[PDB]
Amino acid sequence: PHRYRPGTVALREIRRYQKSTELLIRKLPFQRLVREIAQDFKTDLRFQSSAVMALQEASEAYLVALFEDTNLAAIHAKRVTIMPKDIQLARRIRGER
Amino acid sequence: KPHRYRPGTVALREIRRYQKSTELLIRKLPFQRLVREIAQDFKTDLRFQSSAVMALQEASEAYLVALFEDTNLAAIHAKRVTIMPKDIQLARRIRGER
Amino acid sequence: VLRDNIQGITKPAIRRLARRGGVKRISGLIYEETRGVLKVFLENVIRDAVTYTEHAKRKTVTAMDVVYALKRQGRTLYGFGG
Amino acid sequence: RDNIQGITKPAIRRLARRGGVKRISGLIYEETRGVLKVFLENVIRDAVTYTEHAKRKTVTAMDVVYALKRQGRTLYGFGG
Amino acid sequence: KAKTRSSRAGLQFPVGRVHRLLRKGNYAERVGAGAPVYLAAVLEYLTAEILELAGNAARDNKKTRIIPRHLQLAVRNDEELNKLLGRVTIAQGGVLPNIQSVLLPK
Amino acid sequence: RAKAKTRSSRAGLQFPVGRVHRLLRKGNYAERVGAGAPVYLAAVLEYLTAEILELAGNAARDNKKTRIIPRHLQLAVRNDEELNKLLGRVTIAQGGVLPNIQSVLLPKK
Amino acid sequence: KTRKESYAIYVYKVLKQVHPDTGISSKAMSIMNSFVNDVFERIAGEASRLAHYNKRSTITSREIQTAVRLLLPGELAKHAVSEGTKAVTKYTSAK
Amino acid sequence: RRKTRKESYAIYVYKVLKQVHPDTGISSKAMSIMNSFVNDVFERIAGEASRLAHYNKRSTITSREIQTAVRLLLPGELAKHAVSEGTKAVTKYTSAK
DNA sequence: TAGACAGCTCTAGCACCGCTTAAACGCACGTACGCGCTGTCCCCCGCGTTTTAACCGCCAAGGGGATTACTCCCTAGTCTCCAGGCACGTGTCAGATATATACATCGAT
DNA sequence: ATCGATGTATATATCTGACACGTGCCTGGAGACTAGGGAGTAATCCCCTTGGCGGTTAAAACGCGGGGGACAGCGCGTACGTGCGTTTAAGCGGTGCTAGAGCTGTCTAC
Repeated sequence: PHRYRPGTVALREIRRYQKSTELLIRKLPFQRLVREIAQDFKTDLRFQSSAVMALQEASEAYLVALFEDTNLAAIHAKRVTIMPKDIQLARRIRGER
Repeated sequence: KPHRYRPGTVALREIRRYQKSTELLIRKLPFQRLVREIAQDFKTDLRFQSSAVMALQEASEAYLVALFEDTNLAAIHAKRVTIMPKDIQLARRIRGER
Repeated sequence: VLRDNIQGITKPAIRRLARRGGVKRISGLIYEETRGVLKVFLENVIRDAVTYTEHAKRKTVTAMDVVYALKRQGRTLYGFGG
Repeated sequence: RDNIQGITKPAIRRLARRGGVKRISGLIYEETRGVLKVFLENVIRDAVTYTEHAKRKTVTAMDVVYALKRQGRTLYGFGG
Repeated sequence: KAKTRSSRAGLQFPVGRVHRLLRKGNYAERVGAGAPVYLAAVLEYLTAEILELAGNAARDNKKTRIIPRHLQLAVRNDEELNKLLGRVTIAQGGVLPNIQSVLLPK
Repeated sequence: RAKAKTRSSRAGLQFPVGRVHRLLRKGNYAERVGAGAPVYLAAVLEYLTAEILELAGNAARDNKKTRIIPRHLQLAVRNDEELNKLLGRVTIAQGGVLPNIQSVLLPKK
Repeated sequence: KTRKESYAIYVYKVLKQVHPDTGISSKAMSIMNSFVNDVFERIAGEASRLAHYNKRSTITSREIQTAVRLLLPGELAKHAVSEGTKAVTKYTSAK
Repeated sequence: RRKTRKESYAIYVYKVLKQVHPDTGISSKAMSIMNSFVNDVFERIAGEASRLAHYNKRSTITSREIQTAVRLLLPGELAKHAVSEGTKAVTKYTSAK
């Protein structure tokens, strides 16, 4: 049947998630992730939902900043596929690695 | 034939001395002139303490040496050795300076 | 004790965050690399928020703890208190 | 004027070698002169603003330290 | 007859609340009279600029109600507000619709 | 009247507790400052000073100098990972940089 | 007390002054308080350190004038200086 | 006229240096750098404690606010050792007059 | 006098079930893209020569930064009051959802 | 080209819940008088920043060979993109509960 070319629906996803607003991470696994992270520092924590969505928004924004820096450095590396070393270089340049 | 080192040995060796050394690598009179020329655009008849221009020189040198380190890191990341200004632009863009 | 929710951050979520991040094509170890970076960022922010909760002698992490945790690192987040 | 070109090409090479750069292109000197120029514009503008708040005709190292740590990079041993 | 300080300053933001926040914010032991007027003016101007560009983005998005997507568009489109808010995350704002030119098809 | 004994000597500290308390009070940090806050803060400052001074003395032994120079201070800051993280945005005046050459610039055989 | 401190009415009437046909969303509204609040502590803290460095004990229009010229970008700082001096002049003329 | 007094942490830093290294000296620029470091770390911790007291509507900065500031700003091992040192100093000062 | 404590309220966070379903997952399949390889050629390094100005020292001066003294006026301090500002109440309207329809863009031909 | 799929933009109707408006309230702001000290101004001084000259030597600039590295071209293969079937749990809704955030009162250490 009909099959799309490699990269064009990736660009469609880029457009459709850049025009969107909503969160790209499933809320229940991320909340469970926050609980299993925070259980280390103290046991028997409670979390307001507003705290959960705040943590999720901060995580998603920091991640997409990492992806845009990674894509910039990978295109700088004359590539379109991003390498993990691109992420490592981006975090080293940003001052957090 | 005169003794001539290969391209890259002298570069590595003076990398080594100026990684050991701590002195400023800019002549202080041209940098003084550049600082006062830049400060002319904000206020006329400005004076400068020697310690102030010293602090500007050392801070600028440290900032640009960190920029050079990130520039070489991004150049080697592109499977290269020579740095082009696109490397500097990428470093300042990832660092949020552009 | 909640365990192994890092795999709850699934492959479609990471590729969506890449698409919003402008990434066109993604390698394989990128997923676990971003998972480890998410570990680092979440441990730091959540540790600061837990410390903020500890000073207030509370047992519930408030969103104001989260914004003050984000504020100390300079990655301020808007819409949950000033 | 010519004072930005007073930051000599050997000085830029020396500073790149302190930064661990093996090989330098010819446009790097002008690019680094521009980067040093704009960084100096920002820091000197902030320091002159601090000076003009203090009603002084001279720029002190204290104002330099205040402007630098406003910019996010703080310097030790010159006040503060 | 009590008449407010905001009208006397010709401003909209509360001069009295700003002075109260200054005096309890522990910034100095004394606060001048015209200083909170200046604070209110600066805050009102920044608010007016961001609301104007948010309304422009809402009209571009054919909306008569400002949503955070218009706020992210207004912050990241204007260069001065983007430089002032470079270390700033807006929740439910998304990102700018930017695509790198290499990733475009040939 | 009893003998005047300093707060720092009572707290077993060399950093001046009274001077720290004075700087806290006129630093406009709070309208009240507790008794344990300047003692605690002077102890933390003395601990950090002791760590950095000990590492700088170790660097001075490594450089065979009996006087600690800013190069020793820079080496002591950057070699320790936690002190480097504490002073990441800190520039140290003429302490230079770490001697580091990445591997791909090294010559091959 | 149950009552809260917010700049909701002020930002809403500034919106009505600028565009008197546009509504505002509640999440966006809290974002407006977020804006106003943290630029309040950055400008106020800048005024605090500015008063501290010159050994001053009061915050006047000069300290925040310098603070605005520092923190704000050039056209924003210039406009803020001009209209803040205008508001101060209008306040002092009306006393 | 006579020059006014200019405060420094020089003698206390020298005492701590002799405590950690009885034979190692110090240079003037180095004591200036350590003086700046002490002043900046004092400013950071005191400002963090001031903001912490503002967050929890407390008007008195005590050892708890400074301890939470240590727990926040310093890294984990540095913060842990500083909490231990400050705790022992506070307890032995409380035992004293 | 504030904050540590006690005590009371009652909010909300957690926990759970169950159905739904869209999201995630497993997997086939081919090709585009990473990467290796090769050639090229240029252009940067290395070094000698020439140039130049950076540097140090030494002096002169003046101006402005710090200091001192005086004052007044501006800001805290206090109080009464009253109107701005702020939960609650309300309702209606902007936006979401759904449907039809035009319209450009991709892709096989 | 070119048509055909194919998603998007556009136009219209139903709905709803979110906000735009109203009410009451109260407390926060404003008005009035008070002290006082802080900041402003004038006088003072000196230093240190500025300016100049000299020389002189180190560095900067310049020429040039050349090599080696930047980069274009090509091959390749494989890993990632794209599609399909399955299923998994994210999600929504309702129910249960209670830990605990929140508030008030007391007072005494501070």
